[PDB]
Amino acid sequence: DEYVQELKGLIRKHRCEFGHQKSPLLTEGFKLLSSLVELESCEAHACQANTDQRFVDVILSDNGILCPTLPKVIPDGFKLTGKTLILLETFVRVNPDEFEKKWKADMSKLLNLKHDLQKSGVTLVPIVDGRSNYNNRFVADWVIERIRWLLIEILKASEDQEYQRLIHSLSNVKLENLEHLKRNSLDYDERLNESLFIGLKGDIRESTVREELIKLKLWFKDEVFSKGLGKFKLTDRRELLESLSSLGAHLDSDVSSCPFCNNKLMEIVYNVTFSCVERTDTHSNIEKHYLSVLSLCNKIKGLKVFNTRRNTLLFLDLIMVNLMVDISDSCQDAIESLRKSGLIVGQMVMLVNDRVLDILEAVKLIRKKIGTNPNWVKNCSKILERSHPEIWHHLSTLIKQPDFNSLISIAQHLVSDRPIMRYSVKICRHKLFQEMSSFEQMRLFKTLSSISLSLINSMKTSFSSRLLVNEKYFGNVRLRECYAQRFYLAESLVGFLFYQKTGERSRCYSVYLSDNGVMSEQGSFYCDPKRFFLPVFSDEVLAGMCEEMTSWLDFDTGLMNDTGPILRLLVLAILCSPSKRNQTFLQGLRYFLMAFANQIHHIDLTSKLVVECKSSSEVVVQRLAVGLFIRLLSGESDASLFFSRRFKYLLNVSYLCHLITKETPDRLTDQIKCFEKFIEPKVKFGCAVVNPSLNGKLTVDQEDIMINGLKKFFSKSLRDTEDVQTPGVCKELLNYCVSLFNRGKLKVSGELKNNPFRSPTEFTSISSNSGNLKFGLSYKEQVGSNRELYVGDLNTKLMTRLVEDFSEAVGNSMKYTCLNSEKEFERAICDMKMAVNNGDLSCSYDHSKWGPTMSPALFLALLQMLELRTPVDRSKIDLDSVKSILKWHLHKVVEVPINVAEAYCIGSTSLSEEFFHQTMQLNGQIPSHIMSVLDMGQGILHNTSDLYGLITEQFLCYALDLLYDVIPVSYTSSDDQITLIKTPSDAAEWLEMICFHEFLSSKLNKFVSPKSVIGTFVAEFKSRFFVMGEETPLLTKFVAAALHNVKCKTPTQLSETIDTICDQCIANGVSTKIVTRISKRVNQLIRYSGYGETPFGAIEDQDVKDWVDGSRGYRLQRKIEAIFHDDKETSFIRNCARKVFNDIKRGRIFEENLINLIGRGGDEALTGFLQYAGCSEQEVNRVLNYRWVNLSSFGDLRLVLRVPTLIKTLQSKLSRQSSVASGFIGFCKSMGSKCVRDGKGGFLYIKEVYSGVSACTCEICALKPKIIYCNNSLNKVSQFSKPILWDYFSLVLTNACELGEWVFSTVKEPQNNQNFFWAVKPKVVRQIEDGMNHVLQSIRRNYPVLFDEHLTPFMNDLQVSRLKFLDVCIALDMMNENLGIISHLLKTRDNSVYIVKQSDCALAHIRQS
Amino acid sequence: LYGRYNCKCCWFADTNLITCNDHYLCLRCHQTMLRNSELCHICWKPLPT
RNA sequence: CUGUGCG
Ligand SMILES: [Mn+2]
Ligand SMILES: [Zn+2]
Ligand SMILES: [Zn+2]
Ligand SMILES: [Zn+2]
Ligand SMILES: [Zn+2]
Repeated sequence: DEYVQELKGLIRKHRCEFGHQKSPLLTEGFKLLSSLVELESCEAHACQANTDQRFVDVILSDNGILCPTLPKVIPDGFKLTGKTLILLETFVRVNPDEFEKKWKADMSKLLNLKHDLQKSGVTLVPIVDGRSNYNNRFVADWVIERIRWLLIEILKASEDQEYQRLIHSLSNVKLENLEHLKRNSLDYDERLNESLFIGLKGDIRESTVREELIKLKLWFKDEVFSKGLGKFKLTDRRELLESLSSLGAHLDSDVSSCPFCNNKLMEIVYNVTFSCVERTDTHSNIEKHYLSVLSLCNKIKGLKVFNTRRNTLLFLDLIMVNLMVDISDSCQDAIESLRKSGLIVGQMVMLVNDRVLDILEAVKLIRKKIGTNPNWVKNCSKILERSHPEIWHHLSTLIKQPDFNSLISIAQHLVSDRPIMRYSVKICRHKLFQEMSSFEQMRLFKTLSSISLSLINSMKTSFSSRLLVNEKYFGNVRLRECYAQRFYLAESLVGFLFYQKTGERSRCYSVYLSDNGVMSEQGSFYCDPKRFFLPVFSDEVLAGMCEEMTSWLDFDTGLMNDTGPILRLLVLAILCSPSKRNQTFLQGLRYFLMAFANQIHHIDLTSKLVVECKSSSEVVVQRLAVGLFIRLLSGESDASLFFSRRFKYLLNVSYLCHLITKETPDRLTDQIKCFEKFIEPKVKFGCAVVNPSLNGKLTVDQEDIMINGLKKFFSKSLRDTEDVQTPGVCKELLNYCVSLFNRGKLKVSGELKNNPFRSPTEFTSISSNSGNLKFGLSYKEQVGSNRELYVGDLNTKLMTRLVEDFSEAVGNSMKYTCLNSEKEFERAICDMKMAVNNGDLSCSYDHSKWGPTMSPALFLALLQMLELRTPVDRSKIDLDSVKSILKWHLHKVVEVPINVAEAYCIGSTSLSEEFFHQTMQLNGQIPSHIMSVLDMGQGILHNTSDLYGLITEQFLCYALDLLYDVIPVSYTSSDDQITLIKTPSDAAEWLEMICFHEFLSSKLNKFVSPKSVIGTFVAEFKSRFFVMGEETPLLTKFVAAALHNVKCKTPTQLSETIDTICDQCIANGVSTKIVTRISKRVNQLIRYSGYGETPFGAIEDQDVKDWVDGSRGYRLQRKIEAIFHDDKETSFIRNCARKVFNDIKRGRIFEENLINLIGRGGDEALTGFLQYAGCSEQEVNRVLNYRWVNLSSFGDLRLVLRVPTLIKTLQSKLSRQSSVASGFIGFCKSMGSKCVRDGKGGFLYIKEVYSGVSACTCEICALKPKIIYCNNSLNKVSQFSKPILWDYFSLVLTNACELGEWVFSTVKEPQNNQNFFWAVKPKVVRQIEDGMNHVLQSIRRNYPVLFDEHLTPFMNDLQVSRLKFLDVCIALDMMNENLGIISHLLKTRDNSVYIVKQSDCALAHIRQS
Repeated sequence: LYGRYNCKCCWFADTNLITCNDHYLCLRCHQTMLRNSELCHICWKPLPT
């Protein structure tokens, strides 16, 4: 006993439970440490010391609260305040996995006892303190570590696993190559291995595999192929078109042949358009006054300057009514002339909170609260005066009785019918959209844009209360207290969108018009507002897309004249009916076209293109799409003139599905569908053990069902064709594959390089005594169908990370796998392009139910006999750890969603619902956990599944080369693959080879999807379609991506992301006329959000040279130059920038002084650079005169949605559900509140900032109105006034740093069938010497404090820290919040090639220096 | 080398083609593109005689 | 956490 006595003097170095405590000595010290940390954890939350630690029910029995026979729970710290108890159970877990596990197991165990406390007694306040460390408040956190260390040093010198379990928690911290836990058996692992590795030999010779594959081909040719049982067939394009017309073009349906009749929103758009086009399309002073006072009242609405919400709404209604009666006088006819022409409807007046209220009902409600509550106006105006003395512009509104006589006179003057709001769902007078002028169709699109913006703003309405009694959804409602969104259309008529609900849910809107006060009903429809954000301002983007697609068919003048209006009508119907069914149908049409262009396609192809309409709104879209496909494909001889253009057009028409957003119209329905897709393969297979143990101890029946599922998985013979659809794998075929892989016969060899090898006390084949690898099921929003998603606990996420890194390293050691290797993907793209150009047999294969059918047991059986030799040792590294983690994955537990369980418990026929009901009480209890053999999680074993797929596909290529004497080369991506087959010495002789490959793939777990195609005309891989001599650009896909995913947090970031999207779309040859319209749409979005127009943002009026050989900085430079026409000042600034560049490069004397000169700001830095280059104070004052209001001057805009930025990007680079419509609503909501910071911490409105401007109109405030201002025009607001020419100087200097000196020369203008597409390379000439650990040294040298704080708090490579331009072109990046050059320098081009039309390059600007 | 012995304008032709400048071209497609202009609209070069 | 912004 040498260290046992030292603890007596060691523990003395350390308020109630301490003196009582100061081989049972081990447990004594353990309890002392636990009580110490527990008292520390509770002294922060005011617990009570448990000197007895009696129970949870005894503390209620002592005080008096009745005990309803609670289960015995030991409470650490209780705080009972009269009739409310706060239970705090604390724990000390250092490792994050055990931390989260104990946290959840504590929360559940306290909620299970809070349920019975709420059933009788109090509802406890649950608190749990998850201290990840041992830091107390009694000592300096340095003695407790010594106590734990000495306790470890006294335990290590002295049940099954205690002497290591107790010290595994007192250590510092816890990858693979760790099999030293127990490696014990549980009397079930041997039965698992007997059914998982019994038929695997892996040492089969090569000649025997050759002869067996020969015999198998001979059997298949006469038993499955000659019998017609093949899964692939020739095209027979006539039959394909007939089946398309039969599945899509509904002929037995009684719906009309008119999209406007069948779609209610299309009918409303048509009504609004053709009632605004044929009719019409101090007069605007009183409307402006009403709108200003309405905005003011909407400001004091959400400020909580009153007690209740109803009183606030009544007070604002009183203000608006007083404004109405004030405007009624002092004017000859104000209401009958400008309210009828502006914002007023039949008997109703527009109020705050987007509400419209009947005037008579308004005065009826105002008579109350003033009649039953006198002296209310005085005390409700005095509380507003002393709360916001800036909105006191109300002087004659918030006054006494608002002339009730004049009010009822006004009401009886405008007595019109009320909005009906048709709630209940014929002649066809619709002008036959095909026979419309090109202006009425654009008017239809503009009307759709206005109504969609009103729909988006309807989701903006905050939750208010109804002031009237509900006299609501039966057949009709005379609206009196509905919300209304107002969209302006023409000089006199304005549209109203009435709705009675708020939030983000689907409503029943009613669209009305007001021509001159005669409120005519345009219709009523039902929709989800957050699915109508794409057309919110893209009335010209989609028109330009349709024009480009129609111009693609210019080879047949008469084909484009027919497919033009049809395409515009299809886009209009898609937009007015955003449904997942239309997305699915258009994807099916993509696959149909892919099969039509090629020669061999799956027999079950057309069975997958069918999508149940369930509404005429889907029938019209399907009819339009099928009619377009038939018009472009049907015909006898002169119908395939320019088939590349036809294929491109039809592929873009099919990718029009991306116009419809992917936001799960119903979240619970999509969760139910995800659970259905997740559990149907298991129930159909026969292994769906429910709630097995959640710990890792399966019962006898559960072990039996798992072993039966495993046996069924490997019970597929090689000479049976009635099992080519059930999940599983032939053991003998897998043995052949592994044996050919081991003896270097496949193109992927086992000779890998860079070995991938780089509380859980005891582990087994099911778990590791730290859970059971619990995942949780959810969905991922995709275009066609919602993909599966598994969110895992911390320990299971670490295990997936381990196996994924192992498999990713092995795949990097492989050759033909391209999932996380972009070099191999580009090699695959080049080989596929060469194959399509040479006429090779490209087989674009997709695999159906890859995730839901793959099993970690299959990866186990694969890895059991894989060699995987070392590069230098040749020792056959054992895969014991990887196989153990894959066994853990085989016994994983997927928690079903709680919402799905609730929806199935409160419940037509459904297989998953039937299984749920059969498991409710027939066998056990409610299902909450699902374990199974098959269904490897999508995104869980992605790299392992890719490794298996690559090995098996290389075996299949070996089999094809053996049997059919062809040259196959395959590239896989773990979901879909492409096999280029160079045939020796149509495509009817290779149908047998395709069917045999499909049969062999299905004998493994690689069921070829019916969406797979085989042919010699077009190939597809990773949604990249390659055609003979070109590549399909997919214009509609990228345009829809640019119109969608508008993640608008800050306008600068929004503009940046839109610019990158437009760059990647111009790379894939979209246009320069559609990209300028996308930029106009984004600038209009920013302008609508109240942010106003800024000299930066999206780039309008651009050429291909602004995207090719040009970055975002060059686009902003060109935008500033477009602001400054007849460039005399921008040319001078460019000359000064060239002078500075020469002095820093040619003269090479400038360093660390420009950094001192830039940190001042914009005015002083520009002044210093001008004195260093020009040195003419008159010219500097002439240059600094051009200003622009920068709202993000003293920082970033304050925003609550649903320091420089370079440091943030570097922190993100070192370390490793909401809809887009809701995001835009949050953006417009944050950019209208107090977001502009003034440096003193007081955020103010953007309107307050832009009201500080004055009408300068001195030929400097007129070259770009509301963008560029004078210096004296911003004297009232001078803090938000920065020189635009300084930003131009900085942009030009960084563009010189990045992409050459050609950015200084003046732009000279140049002195083509719209289809001459070709690839151009970026012509940049980097003067930066072309990574990491170079910018960090740059910041460290110049900025010591900014490198110390806000940067490098969690780094471990400080031992590493002179580029030509990393001192000034980094200060220009850090001081400019919208320049961002370093993020472009520490990144690749991501395009490296730009497909552009020669008609654009011939119109590009020339800027050669 | 030229194309894969297809029309390069319809792809549905591999018998009795003629080269434009770098690819092949069927007879009816050549006569259709030549009777309306002199360029190719595939390779964007003048069609042969 | 709170917006009145398509002319
Ligand atoms: Mn594919
Ligand atoms: Zn009609
Ligand atoms: Zn001016
Ligand atoms: Zn040609
Ligand atoms: Zn032809």
